[PDB]
Amino acid sequence: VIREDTCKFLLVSSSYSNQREGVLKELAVAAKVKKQLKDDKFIIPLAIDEQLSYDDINIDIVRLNAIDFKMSWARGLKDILEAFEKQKVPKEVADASKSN
Amino acid sequence: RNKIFISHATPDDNDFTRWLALKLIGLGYEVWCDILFLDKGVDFWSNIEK
Amino acid sequence: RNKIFISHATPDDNDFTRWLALKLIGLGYEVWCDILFLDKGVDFWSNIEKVIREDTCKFLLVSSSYSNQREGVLKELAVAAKVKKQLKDDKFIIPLAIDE
Amino acid sequence: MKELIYIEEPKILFAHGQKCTDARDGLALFGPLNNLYGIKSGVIGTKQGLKIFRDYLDHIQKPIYNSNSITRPMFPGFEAVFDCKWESTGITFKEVTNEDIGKFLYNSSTHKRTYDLVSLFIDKIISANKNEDENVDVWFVIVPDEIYKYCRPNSVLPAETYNYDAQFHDQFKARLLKHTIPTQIFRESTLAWRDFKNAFGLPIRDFSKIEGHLAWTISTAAFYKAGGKPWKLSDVRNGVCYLGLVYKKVEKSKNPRNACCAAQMFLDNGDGTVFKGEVGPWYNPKNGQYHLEPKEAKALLSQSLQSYKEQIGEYPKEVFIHAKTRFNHQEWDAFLEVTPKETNLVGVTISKTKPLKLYKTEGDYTILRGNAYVVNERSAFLWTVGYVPKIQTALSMEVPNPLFIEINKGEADIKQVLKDILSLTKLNYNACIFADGEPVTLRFADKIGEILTASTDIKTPPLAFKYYI
DNA sequence: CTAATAGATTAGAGCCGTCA
Ligand SMILES: [Mg+2]
Repeated sequence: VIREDTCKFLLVSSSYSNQREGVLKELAVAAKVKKQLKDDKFIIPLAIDEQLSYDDINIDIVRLNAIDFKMSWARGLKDILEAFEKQKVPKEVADASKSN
Repeated sequence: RNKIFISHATPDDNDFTRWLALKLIGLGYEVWCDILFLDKGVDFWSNIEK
Repeated sequence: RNKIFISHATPDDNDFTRWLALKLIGLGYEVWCDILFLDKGVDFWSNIEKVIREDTCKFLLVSSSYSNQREGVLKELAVAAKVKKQLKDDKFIIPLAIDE
Repeated sequence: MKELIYIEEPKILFAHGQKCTDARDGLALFGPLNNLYGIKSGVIGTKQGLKIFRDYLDHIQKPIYNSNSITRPMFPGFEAVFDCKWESTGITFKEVTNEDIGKFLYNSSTHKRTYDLVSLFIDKIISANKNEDENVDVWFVIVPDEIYKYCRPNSVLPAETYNYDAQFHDQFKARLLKHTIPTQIFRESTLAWRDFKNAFGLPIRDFSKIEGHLAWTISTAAFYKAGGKPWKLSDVRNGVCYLGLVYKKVEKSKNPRNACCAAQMFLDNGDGTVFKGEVGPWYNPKNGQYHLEPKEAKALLSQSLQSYKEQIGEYPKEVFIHAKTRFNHQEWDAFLEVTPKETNLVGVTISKTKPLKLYKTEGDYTILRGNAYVVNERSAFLWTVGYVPKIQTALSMEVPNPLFIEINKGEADIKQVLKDILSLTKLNYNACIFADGEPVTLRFADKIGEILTASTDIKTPPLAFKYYI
């Protein structure tokens, strides 16, 4: 699904997901897929943990522009939506029944 | 090579920088600023240098 | 923190890098290199980040037409900049210009 | 062997026409009905109270967690939930010096010092409302603990003002009624609980594991008091009106002179929900009697019917009068002498003083919530408190008590009455809970009656609930 | 009107627990 179905790789960065084996392996696969396609903005980190300083990030995403969630989640959601609209991520008509 | 680049401190000068960038865009000048034109999920230093 | 890290482009700048590593070892310093001390079958990004963050006193970069704009070199530079900020040493990173 | 019946959960409605059984989950998933833009708050209190309120506002802009996420849903932040701004920058401060507070709380008479303190606060609130430019949605009144300790009616101290209740909260809310200012009262030990401790180094009230629950409750109350609609009932049928009647003792004079207040609920016909107090307090002079004289009963029913007709355009097809007492023949004869011909009037009594407890034979968890036992065609027990499998816990701690519902007058179906009573337990806007144990028609009417019994000068009071709760 | 004996129904205050 990472290699053939994924269009955007959202990563949740926290004190728990930093240095976790499954997360790191999935990040490596996502990096290989990003090189495979012509898309530099394929991996998007989302920082949520106040105890995870911006200087203690793993080497795989130290150079990426992340979306901030610590001070509030509403503006983080708005930032994600604006980024997706700017990058033309595929989507259908809005429907809250699927989430329900 | 027809874009105005605005360098400033962050987040201390976002108010004046946003005002100036919006005014310049309204007057017709192409402006690049990390406040309004830095994409999420990109290698930002390489993009800025480019 | 007594290991001199050497960052270069593999395998375009291997001759100078190996020469410099051998010279610095002969003079008495401790050198970590991509081509002489990385293990076989080990998670290499994690080990490299650990070496840069935990035991590294100098960051000697090899700068040439090849090592400029390289992903591994740039990631190492970013992590080394974080370490320099955390360590309050203004001479932590040292470039070495070898290409005319 | 006796046979029990089960009643399904009623479900409530949220944004985008989505239904849920919980208010916390539906608010975190979907959001509220209407669109507020932002809460501008006025804060009247001391300096440290203002700082405490600012710190609390700064605290609830971020996620707040409980100890267990299954038993208690977490709080994802005020703007994430309610899609509106409530931040400590749109705040206006009205300082209250501590010397005045110390001065007035010493007169050795509860009535006089209570009157003085209520006057002190409402004078500043009224002056700010009348002669200023800033617009305020809710007024947050921060009260020290020393004021809260000594202002209860049965509080010991270690004529003109005697025609008022000796309670700070009720007198404060009644004396601000003719100005119609929504206000929320906070203790200083509620917003900053970590700082107030007993003589052992530990907080007097420990909110460590229930911080998210407190944030949910406070945010919902602030959102509702500022004109927001958090949710509504999803299966209210057309042509049915629910009327709750509650009695209080006026006292504070020669005559106990019992008083009666009402609460009304029905369907808007625009698929909304009309839920407002119906009160011009009706009086009975004889002591100990909780029945209306024919004139007062006629007036009450006529007013309720006229309100329903004006809102809808037609008389109701069904009127349920919920009450905590029985009706006599004079009361119901007076009721029936004004009811229209093609309207069915049913009077139901909901009682709590009836001993009956069911024990599960094996486990340490109580009976399932929506169980009921039908004694007869006109009586039934109903468990509104009990185990809820959704949250993996019960709504009580010991073995819960059921409500004894009796169709006192009229002709109805007890199963539908039980269904409506269970549905009405999902409208406690004064809280953010899974479900209530009593219908809200009998609770908000009680609140209104206890508010407009602390003063005698109130005439034609407002009916919106945001001026009492 | 009034003082007792019941049953049966009403309202008012006030305190304690919420983890695990
Ligand atoms: Mg309230």
